[PDB]
Amino acid sequence: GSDRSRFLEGKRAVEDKNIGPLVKTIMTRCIQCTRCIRFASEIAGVDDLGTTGRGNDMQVGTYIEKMFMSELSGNIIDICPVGALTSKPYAFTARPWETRKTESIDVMDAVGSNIVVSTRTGEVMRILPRMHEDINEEWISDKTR
Amino acid sequence: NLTLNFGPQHPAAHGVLRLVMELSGEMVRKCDPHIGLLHRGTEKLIEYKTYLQALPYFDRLDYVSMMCNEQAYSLAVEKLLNIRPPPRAQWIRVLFGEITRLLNHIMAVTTHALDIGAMTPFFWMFEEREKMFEFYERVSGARMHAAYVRPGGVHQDLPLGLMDDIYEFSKNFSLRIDELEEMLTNNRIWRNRTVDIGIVTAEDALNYGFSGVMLRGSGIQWDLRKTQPYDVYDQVEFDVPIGSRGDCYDRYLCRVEEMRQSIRIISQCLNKMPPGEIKVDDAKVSPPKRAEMKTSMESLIHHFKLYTEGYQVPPGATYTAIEAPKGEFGVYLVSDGSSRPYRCKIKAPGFAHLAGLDKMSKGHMLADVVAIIGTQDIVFGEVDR
Amino acid sequence: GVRTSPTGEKVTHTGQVYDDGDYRKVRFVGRQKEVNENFAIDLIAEQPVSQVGSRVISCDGGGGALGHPRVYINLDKETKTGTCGYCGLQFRQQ
Amino acid sequence: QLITVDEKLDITTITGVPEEHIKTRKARIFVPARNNMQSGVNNTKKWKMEFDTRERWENPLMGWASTADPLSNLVLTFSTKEDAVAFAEKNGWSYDVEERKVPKPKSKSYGANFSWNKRTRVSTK
Amino acid sequence: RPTVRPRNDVAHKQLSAFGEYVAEILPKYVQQVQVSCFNELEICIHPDGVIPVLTFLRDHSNAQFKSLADLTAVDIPTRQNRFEIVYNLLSLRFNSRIRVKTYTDELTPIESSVPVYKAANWYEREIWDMFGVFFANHPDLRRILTDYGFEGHPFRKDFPLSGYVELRYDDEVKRVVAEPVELAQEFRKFDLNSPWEAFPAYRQPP
Amino acid sequence: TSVKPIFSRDMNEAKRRVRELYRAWYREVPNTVHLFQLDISVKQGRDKVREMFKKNAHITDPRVVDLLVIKGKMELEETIKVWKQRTHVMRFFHETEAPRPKDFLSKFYVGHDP
Amino acid sequence: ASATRFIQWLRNWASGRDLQAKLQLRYQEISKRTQPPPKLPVGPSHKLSNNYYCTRDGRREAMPPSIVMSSQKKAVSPAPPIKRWELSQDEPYL
Amino acid sequence: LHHAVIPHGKGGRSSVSGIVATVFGATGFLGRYVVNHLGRMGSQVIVPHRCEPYDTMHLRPMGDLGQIIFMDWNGRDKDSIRRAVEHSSVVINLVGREWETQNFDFEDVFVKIPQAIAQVSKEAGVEKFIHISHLNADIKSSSKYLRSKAVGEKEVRETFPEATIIKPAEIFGREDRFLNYFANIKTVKQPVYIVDVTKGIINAIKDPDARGKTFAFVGPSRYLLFDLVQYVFAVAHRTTRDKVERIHTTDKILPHLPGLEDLGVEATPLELKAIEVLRRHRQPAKTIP
Amino acid sequence: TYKYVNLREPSMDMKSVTDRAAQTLLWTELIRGLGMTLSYLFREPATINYPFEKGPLSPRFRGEHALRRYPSGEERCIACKLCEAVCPAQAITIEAEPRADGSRRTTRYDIDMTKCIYCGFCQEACPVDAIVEGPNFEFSTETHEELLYNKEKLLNNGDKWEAEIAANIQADYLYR
Amino acid sequence: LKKTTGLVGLAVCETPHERLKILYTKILDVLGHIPKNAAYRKYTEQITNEKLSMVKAEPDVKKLEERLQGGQIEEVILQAENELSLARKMIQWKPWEPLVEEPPASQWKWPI
Ligand SMILES: CCCCCCCCCCCCCCCCCC(=O)OC[C@H](COP(=O)(O)OCCN)OC(=O)CCCCCCCCCCCCCCCCC
Ligand SMILES: NC(=O)C1=CN([C@@H]2O[C@H](COP(=O)(O)OP(=O)(O)OC[C@H]3O[C@@H](n4cnc5c(N)ncnc54)[C@H](OP(=O)(O)O)[C@@H]3O)[C@@H](O)[C@H]2O)C=CC1
Ligand code: SF4
Ligand code: SF4
Ligand code: SF4
Ligand code: SF4
Ligand SMILES: [K+]
Ligand SMILES: [Zn+2]
Repeated sequence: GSDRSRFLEGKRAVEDKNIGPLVKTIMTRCIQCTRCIRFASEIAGVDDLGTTGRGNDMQVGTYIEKMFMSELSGNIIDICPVGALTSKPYAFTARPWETRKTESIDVMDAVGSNIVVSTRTGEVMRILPRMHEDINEEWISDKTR
Repeated sequence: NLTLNFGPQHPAAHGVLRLVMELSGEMVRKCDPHIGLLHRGTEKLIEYKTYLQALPYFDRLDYVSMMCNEQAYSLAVEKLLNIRPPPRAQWIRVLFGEITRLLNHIMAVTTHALDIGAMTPFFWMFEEREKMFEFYERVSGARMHAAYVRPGGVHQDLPLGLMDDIYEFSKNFSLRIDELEEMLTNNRIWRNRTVDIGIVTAEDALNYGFSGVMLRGSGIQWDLRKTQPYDVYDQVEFDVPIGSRGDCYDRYLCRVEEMRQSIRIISQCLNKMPPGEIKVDDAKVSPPKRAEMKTSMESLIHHFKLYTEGYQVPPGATYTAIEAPKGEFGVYLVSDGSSRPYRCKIKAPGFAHLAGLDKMSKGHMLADVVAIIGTQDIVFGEVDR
Repeated sequence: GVRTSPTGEKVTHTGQVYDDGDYRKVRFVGRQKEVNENFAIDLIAEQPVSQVGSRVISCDGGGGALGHPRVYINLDKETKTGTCGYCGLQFRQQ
Repeated sequence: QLITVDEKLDITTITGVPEEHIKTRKARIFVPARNNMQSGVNNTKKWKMEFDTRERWENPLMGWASTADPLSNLVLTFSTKEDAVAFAEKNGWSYDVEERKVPKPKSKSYGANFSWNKRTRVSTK
Repeated sequence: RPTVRPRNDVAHKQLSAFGEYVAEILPKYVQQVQVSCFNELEICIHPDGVIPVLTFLRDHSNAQFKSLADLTAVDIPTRQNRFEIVYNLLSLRFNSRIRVKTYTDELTPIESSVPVYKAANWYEREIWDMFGVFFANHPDLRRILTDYGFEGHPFRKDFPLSGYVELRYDDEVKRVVAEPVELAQEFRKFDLNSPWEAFPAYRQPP
Repeated sequence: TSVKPIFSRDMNEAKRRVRELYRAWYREVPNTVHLFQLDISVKQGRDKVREMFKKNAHITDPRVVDLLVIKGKMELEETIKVWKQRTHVMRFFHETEAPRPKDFLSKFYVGHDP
Repeated sequence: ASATRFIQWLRNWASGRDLQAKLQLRYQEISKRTQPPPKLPVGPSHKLSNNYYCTRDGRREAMPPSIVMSSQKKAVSPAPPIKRWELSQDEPYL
Repeated sequence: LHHAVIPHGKGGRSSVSGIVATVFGATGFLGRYVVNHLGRMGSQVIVPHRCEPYDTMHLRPMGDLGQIIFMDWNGRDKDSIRRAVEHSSVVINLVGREWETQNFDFEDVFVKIPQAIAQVSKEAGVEKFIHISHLNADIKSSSKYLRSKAVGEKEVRETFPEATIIKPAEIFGREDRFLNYFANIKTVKQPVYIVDVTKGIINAIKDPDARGKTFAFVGPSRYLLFDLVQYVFAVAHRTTRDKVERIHTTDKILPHLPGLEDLGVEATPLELKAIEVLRRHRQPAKTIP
Repeated sequence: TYKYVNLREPSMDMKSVTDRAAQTLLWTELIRGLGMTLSYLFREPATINYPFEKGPLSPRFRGEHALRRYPSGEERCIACKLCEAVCPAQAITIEAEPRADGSRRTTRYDIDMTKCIYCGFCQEACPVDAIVEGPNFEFSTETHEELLYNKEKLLNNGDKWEAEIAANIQADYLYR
Repeated sequence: LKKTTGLVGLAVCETPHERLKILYTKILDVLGHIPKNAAYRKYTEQITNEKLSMVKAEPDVKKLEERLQGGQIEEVILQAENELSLARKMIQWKPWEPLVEEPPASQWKWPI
């Protein structure tokens, strides 16, 4: 992209939806890519996320006040390209450039999902999926996460 | 052959330089500099920094010529980035490059005189240095390690009223050089300590890798500001002083005359300073203005990324050199395509100059070695790196 | 919200204090524990909520380019106020 | 003139590395996993060599993370695993090599979203 | 265009022509010649050609590279010859610069260039010190920058940043003693590289 | 398998240089002890030289041996020229480092490292 | 500046220069330590149109080196011989 | 344990040894070696000092940042003793002069002060207590120094029963008042090296078997005072009434007591270290089997 | 263009030769050098009367660090860690978590002032003017530990120096 | 006859034309020992003959310096001496022969 702005108007602001204790939403950052909608419907098999409204006011969410509690729900954090959906437990604790990445395995079940353990200064910061086509692909369970 | 190696059977500490000399009576027969006493592994540390993070390391090399060291590094990065700084930044860099030359030659000449007894010009001229430290502090907030010259231009614009004060300082400075010359130039004791001392031929100087005054003292007509100009040096007029005897006295005269020519350049920089921005108007290299950063989405992203990852430099390698106050100062800088330099070899002019100390000191007495080390103008921040 | 513990040591705004059996408090013997007594959490709570007449308001923290990056705050919900993510000022719609 | 040396290359004795950090270390040779927070794949091109993590403890004064491992930050880059294996063997490190994971080709069809009789039909866009 | 460094086609063509000139004259040693987009000429040669190639460039009438600006090494662990030796020469007669590059490994000696440039003396000592490259027929090869008895070559990419030992004065033995390095705060490694390619013009085929 | 020799064309010629360096070090130790006023005996100094040599008894590459000899001669020069100070010479003896035990149980009690 | 006319004469004669006109201590000729606020200009890229970054992208114009030979007629010099310098007419000799 | 005192690291300057030691009398000959060894492995050391801060500057480089803490104390003031020990896990007493002063006699420094430290330490909860006495301590002794040591040894053992009491012979070392005492000038002496004593104290801190015990730190060999003194002058190429009594007191032999070898410390012969001590002043001495 | 610094021909006529003979024997240049030092004895010295007089500094001066607040008293820092990323010396250490009221705030903010190079990069990188280098330069200490600043020390510096820090930022922020 | 060359250690030449004629002819004699198809011979002869003609054509020294573009005439003489020295070394090196050895596959690949 370009290195400067020529937008001289005020910006849209969107209210924040609540969808459980795991995924925090700041939906003003959403870019309406519908990755989360497609993941919930196709991978998780839950049709509770969609778009409401039209045009510039189109909003991603549940319309009603509803939690998105699925054993795969945390994966929408990874696939959201922006900070619209983020890990609530991880909030504010670290920055990516300072974390050490340890490639490891999950022991919360017998699948053996491949993971990355992000550490910083000798402390575990979070757990991310590690791509393995023959096991977990690029997902993990919420318990693993 | 008495020996002075600073060890058992010789109780004395050495300091910044450990000179192992073997003397026959009064004459020096071998001079063996032992360095590394200020080696800090700067070149290795730079490999862990981003290009902006590594910039302050160059203030701390020739720590008498700080902004000139910044300029050499900035030119190398700009060359690899394929960008250029704007004209006002280039004129500011030439202005402070010549102020920095005054800072260095005052230090070089007056401490050289102090090391051999003339202790008074050091005090008169270090008041001038103190005033020039104020110009550094007013543009950057630091008296020495300004970190002011950066790839893309300079960090900040001159504060209002700074140019007027630089004019006032320059208007009187030549009379201070005259007072320095009244103490040294014609003094028979000064001439007896420097005339026909450390004579180097034009061919030996080239093959030994000398640069700067160490070349021009022996008559070689070379100055990178003329032959390989950079920034806006091809728009100011000045004369290159040239020696004839290639000894310590001619190099002292060259350095004094270069201070006068530096004032001559500074006079043109003040008059020809153009308007405009001070860093390249390319926010993928130079951070945006703070007011832009706080209103524009693009500006905030680029500020964020410039101050964390830094800008990527296209892969390549360059040897870039400038006419620093002490001679040719250059960097061989290797880019691997990322935001941290892969290798940064620093070419310090004093490194080759010191390696020629044994050659230059042949046939001289012990106290002449003080004058030879003085005439080479050695800072061990750059020699050891 | 300066508050001393049962051992007498002041608790910092980050909730730090040495517990009873911690030898590390020997460092304060004969000296003092630097504790800043202006708790930001208590100070921002003293600020009144601004009443505004639009669904969206912008905040830059005051002082123009001397504040924080300008952000736009949605005021559609009525259960709670809109809080600035930078400076913590609160806004409500009227 | 050249000589014939059929022995294996082994520079352990002329590198200056203490014995501790040669025989007791375990190098890991691998291609880094794509950070799953981003779609860019540019950090998955080259092979890396890192060593086994060792103890970090809290500095009593400030609580900073202290270390006694001189190799804790050492990470090397290689064009191929063969280059990395060669480097680890001449330096005398025991190493593990992990095969590169490359995403397999997918079959993508936009028209599949609107299938007449298959479950691939999406219910929202 | 104000923000873009201008090209210089005249210098690029001239340096290319001299690149062919050198390659035709010394085919026994020249392995590659290239000119960068910012007009720097590099001659990559077989290590046997150090003395012949440098002597030719110093003494030949159409070269006359009398000054050795710098001589350094670069450690590249992925290459089987990890060390790249770089000579940067300056010609005052023709106001030009040239870079000459060769390679070696931890055991192969390079011929000393002190006979061609006296400046190479300390530069080659520094390379030995920092990288462990041995220079044959050097009049005085020994460390120059590191502490006496220092083990290792700090500028190698696999030498750790803070080294292996650290010094302190020990009152029990009344002297400065060396001990294995322990850091109150470990250096914090940062993973800064972006996962998105920046320069398509430098892409390597898969 | 064709490589440029450093000094020695085969291990026989390399072993000769090793023995000559050993003799030079062996003769130097009494001088080093006296010149540096070391608190070790000449026997300790010589046993240290021997232990330093035996550490590399397993090498079979004549180029590696040559570098070990080149480094050893440099160390000997630094010692003879008194470029080293007494601190440098005594770093061979690790006098302020607590013995680190090497059996499994001792390592297990103290920490995690092998 | 405060020196008496006799002392001014004494030091003027001893140095051989009229020192008063070029004093090395600064008095009222210095700039104010409070200055009016600036308003700095903006570079050539501060445009609302005809300004696509791809037209002004220096880094993306850099190219790999041009290989003129790889191991895989008149003589030339690296550049034309350097022209001789001309002696200064400002002051050829000191 | 408490989370803050679990050992960490590789036992170096920046490591955490888990020891929080208060060392009384740390500004003397034995204290400097004790403090140095404690800070080598990363212990928190509290140094109560009576003297100028200037006289304690040689202890500052012995510990990483924050590891050496200095407090003022007065031997007669119990509160100042309490302040210095209430956070420690071990208290080490090395207080004592070799002469009497108008303000402090041997009873003050060898009975009253050790007992006051022991009483405050017991009340404050300190688990380990190490008290230095003398090998030749005896109430039947000619030397008032040694008579006071015997009484103070009794009171320490009764006030802090678990205290580890150490009884060294005369200690030789660079700053000693033994070999340096002779070089500046019937009896059998068995002197011990300063570093051995330092290791013994440190090992006693780490050994649970040492609690409640009394040790005798003696060198490997016994010498005749005349023969030893002759050795000193040969190596060096060459005072009070009580001091002379002590130097003429044959070193007791106490086989029942444990010694340095019990704490894993091999005693060092005087011949290996005599030059170290006496080189600054510029044939063995018959041993008694 | 060049000039010669020492390419002069000394006249060998009797008047010139006698001028150099009188110089050699009567020490004229040495006495002229005495005049210059005499003129300085009667010049006013350039010394200032520290600590009652201070050397001049500008608003940009880089001194002791401080953490700033908003006019309401809320901390400006939001634990973005841009300062920590750019620090050339790695002198800054930051930890953060959601505050009790949900704000993004630091629980640790240390500066090792003995690692710091006083480069000012942290105040350039900060997006909210939270970390600054203030005008204080008289904070030398008697112990090493006193120079390892934590967040409580840094906030106290801000409260202590805010009056001057705000005025200095007011003077220079239009150049940033 | 100039008083000085200006360069320390480089002495004036009283007979620069005769000195250069002897040097250039000596170079052309050494180059006769090199194979004809050697690029060093073909190029060095070409430039040597070009310089040798200029010495023959121009008898005035200062005008000759202008044609030679080699600085002072004593600098031109020094360069001819270096060329003669180089030519003798080239006969022993024989740099016209084929490349001694190809570099490993990725020796000159950057970035890696
Ligand atoms: C009618 C018949 C009459 C017959 C008698 C006639 C005699 C008068 C005519 C002759 C005059 C004699 C002069 C006597 C003074 C000594 C002169 C002298 O020796 O100067 C030469 C000396 C070295 O000079 P140089 O440049 O090195 O060259 C020669 C070396 N080959 O130069 C030097 O001395 C070196 C300088 C050393 C001094 C430096 C530090 C002090 C300088 C300032 C001091 C000012 C004088 C103070 C006066 C004190 C009064 C009490
Ligand atoms: N070294 C030996 O030969 C032997 C020593 N010991 C015992 O070992 C211990 C230390 O030995 P050493 O270190 O040689 O003794 P030192 O005299 O060398 O050091 C004694 C320490 O006690 C302190 N001290 C003395 N009197 C007082 C007092 N009245 N109030 C407070 N502090 C005081 C001194 O502090 P300041 O500097 O302030 O006076 C000093 O730090 C002593 O108890 C001694 O009896 C036992 C056997 C042999
Ligand atoms: S994945 Fe993120 S950006 Fe895309 S629609 Fe969902 S919330 Fe919005
Ligand atoms: S980090 Fe990314 S998602 Fe978050 S505000 Fe910046 S551009 Fe938007
Ligand atoms: S001034 Fe520079 S070195 Fe100091 S904390 Fe800020 S960024 Fe780091
Ligand atoms: S001080 Fe500024 S840059 Fe540093 S973490 Fe806080 S807000 Fe970010
Ligand atoms: K996300
Ligand atoms: Zn706000």
